[PDB]
This record gives sequence, C-alpha cells and structure tokens, in this order.
Amino acid sequence: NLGLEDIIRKALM
Amino acid sequence: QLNPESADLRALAKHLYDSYIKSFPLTKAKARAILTGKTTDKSPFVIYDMNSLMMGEDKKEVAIRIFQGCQFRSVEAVQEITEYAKSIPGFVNLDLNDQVTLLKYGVHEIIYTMLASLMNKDGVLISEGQGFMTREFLKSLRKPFGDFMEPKFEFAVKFNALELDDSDLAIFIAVIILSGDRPGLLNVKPIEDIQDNLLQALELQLKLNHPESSQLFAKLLQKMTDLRQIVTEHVQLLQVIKKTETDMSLHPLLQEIYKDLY
Ligand SMILES: *c1ccc(C#N)cc1-c1cc(=O)c2c(F)cc(F)cc2[nH]1
Repeated sequence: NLGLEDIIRKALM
Repeated sequence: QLNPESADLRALAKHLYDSYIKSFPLTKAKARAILTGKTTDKSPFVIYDMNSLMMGEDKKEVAIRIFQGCQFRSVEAVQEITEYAKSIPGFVNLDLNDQVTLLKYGVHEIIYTMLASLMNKDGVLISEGQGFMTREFLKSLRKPFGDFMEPKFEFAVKFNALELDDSDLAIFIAVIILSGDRPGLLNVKPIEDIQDNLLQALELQLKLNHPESSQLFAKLLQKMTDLRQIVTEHVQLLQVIKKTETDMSLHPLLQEIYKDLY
C-alpha cells in the first residue's frame, strides 16, 4: 500500500 | 425530457467515454471478442490441466511473491486509472491528499471490474490474451491456491450477465473513484457533489442503453458492495496464508499464471 500510494502520487503529477 | 440538463448529462457521459477509451487500451469489447472465439489470428491457447500446463510453457514465500508480481504487473493499470480520474471534472481540484485516498481504495475495485471482462464461466484470459486458464483447473489446485480465484469467477459471471458495455463501464468506474465513504477523507462534500452528478449521468445512460432492466441502476450499485467484498476477502486470504504450514509448493508456471491475475 505504501508502494501503491507512491505509484499514485507520481501518476497525479 | 431532452433539455439542457439532460444534454449536459449526455455530454458528461460522452466526455467520460472518450477519456476511458484513451486511458484503457484493452476494452471490454476486445476482451469479449477473444473469449467467444472471434479472433482467428494467434488464438489463445487453453491451459486446463497439468499436462497442458507443460505444453503451454513456450508462451520469499510463494504466496507473497505471487502477490508482489501481480502488483508490479498492475502498475500500468494503476497509472491508467489515475489518468482516467484526472479527466473526471472536478477531481484535480480536490485536496491532493483526498485524490490519493480515493485512488488508493478505488484501484483494487476497478481492477476486479476489468478482470471480470477477462472471465467467463469456463476460465480467464492470461498472458495479454495469449492464454486461457480454466476455472476448474484453478479450483483444483492445492490449498490454499485452489480458493484464490473462485470467488472472483462467481462475482464475474453475475456482473457479466448484466451486459454492460464500455460506455456503461466508464461512468460506473467514475462513480467508484468518487466514493465519499473512504476512510481518511477530509472534504467529503466536494467528492459527493461530483458523485451525485455522475450518478445522474449513470441513471440516464442506463435508461437509454438498457431497456430490458428496470432496476439495473440499483443492481449495478449493489455490485459495488460485492467488489469491496472481494477486496476484503484478500485480507482474509493473507491470514489463511500466515496460518498455513502445509506445503505451499506450486509449479513455477502456475506462479507465473497467478502473477497475471488479481
Ligand atoms: C495478485 C495476483 C493474484 C492474486 C490472487 N488470488 C492476488 C493478487 C493481489 C495482490 C494484492 O496486493 C491485492 C491488494 F493489495 C488488494 C486487493 F484487493 C487485491 C489484491 N490482489
């Protein structure tokens, strides 16, 4: 999940 | 009535559908086309048992490694959903922390919705559509792998029997992302305002597209309950993995197949 939220944050950029 | 308010709700459905097409290259239609045997170019190869698993070979704890492999293979899926979500009017204006929460919970439910597109009652497409793994072969595997997929097949057969198409699924998925009940949300009201308008557009879309079902709006929203259940069933699955001390051995080819599922 911590990796998952990391993927999401990079995508929203 | 055909009036400005309805036209706008049909404008939103179109904008969503076009965005959905850009973000997601494998449409349900492409997927259904393969399952029902319409593709004659490099038709998928069936894996239905151990002997056929060896033939199809040319194309940490075992469970933990399956799950890490399927999350890595799902990175592109997560990215495309985020892209989709950025095209939902009002989304990028929400609190950046809330955008993350909406997506951190939405993805799993959305991936299960797309996985239903790969399933019929005989099995599921794998290897970017070059393979077809049967449902009974999966169920026949040793504990605890035997029970991995079978709840998802049961969900998927009902869902698919409603006969949604890509137009339906685009708005549906947008309703899933803008769910105002996720834990940790800060500003619920702007999320719900967006979702309310997305539900108006979903209701209309289902009236124009599905004359055969007078409570399909209701039944589709009920399917959101069932999606969350599969997601909670995965948490139980991890506990069944911890307690298990029977031989967790599994053919490396099955581990690769399982890295293709979710
Ligand atoms: C990946 C591959 C195969 C299966 C099965 N059965 C499950 C996964 C997988 C991994 C994962 O980290 C997941 C979540 F974090 C949340 C989910 F809802 C599902 C999920 N599935």
